Amino acid sequence: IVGGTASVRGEWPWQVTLHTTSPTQRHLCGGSIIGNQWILTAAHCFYGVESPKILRVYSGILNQAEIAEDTSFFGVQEIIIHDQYKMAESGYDIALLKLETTVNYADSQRPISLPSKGDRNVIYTDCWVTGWGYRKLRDKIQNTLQKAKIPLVTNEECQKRYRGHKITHKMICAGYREGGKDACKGDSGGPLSCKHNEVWHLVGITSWGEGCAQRERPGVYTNVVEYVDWILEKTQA
Ligand SMILES: *[C@](=O)([C]([C][C][C][N]C([N])=[N])[N]C(=O)[C]N1C(=O)C([N][C]C2=[C][C]=[C][C]=[C]2)=[C]N=C1S[C])C1=N[C]=[C]S1
Repeated sequence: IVGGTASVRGEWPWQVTLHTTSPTQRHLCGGSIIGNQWILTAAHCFYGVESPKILRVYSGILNQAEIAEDTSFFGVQEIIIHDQYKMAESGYDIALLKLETTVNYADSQRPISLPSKGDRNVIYTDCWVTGWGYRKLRDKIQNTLQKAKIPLVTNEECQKRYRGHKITHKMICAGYREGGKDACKGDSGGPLSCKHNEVWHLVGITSWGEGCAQRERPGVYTNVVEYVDWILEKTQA
């Protein structure tokens, strides 16, 4: 995350850090707990990933330093990628990770509610993007989970900033006209939480953008509310 600040421990209990053991263990992407056995993340985060066996999900983490060889984690039983996904910039950048075991909720790890179709009209004014991603290009994974408050921008305005792409209604953008605060490499799959009426909603999933925090280049996110039916279908045993 760029132009962000250190998060408070337990402040984003649905935020998880997704790790890969190949070749050696490291943070791969962010993700969000949406069910006792489900993580919602980005699809493009599984490029080159041929087996869920090399994945490790860590919940209730503030600092990457807390993660050691002993540290407990959640295995991944199945990776579910939207069948229409091709690449982040084309949309459908969403995936579900079915965990091998169930998450026991607590103050440090709990699920975030999904947006309601009737909320597609709601005006989110308190939105935050979080992650251990780059604080700048050519940077590196950060130790402490970062947070940044960023305003949502209309799809019309976003389309103007990406004339080379098609910003669909299945995407949602966020950023400052002057740039300065945004998600970056490593934040992918992360949640774009928006508190409405005392309740936090998973409005978006960190997906892509041109560079990071550049002026007139809003971050682009998967518009989660457009996938509630998909999520229900894929999670209902
Ligand atoms: C993800 O953490 C990053 C997050 C990027 C967020 N960017 C913001 N908010 N400024 N996602 C990606 O790397 C996805 N991605 C891209 O963002 C780009 N950008 C180049 C581009 C896009 C549009 C127009 C011009 C240029 C290119 N490819 C990809 S696919 C990986 C990470 N995911 C994996 C590692 S870090």
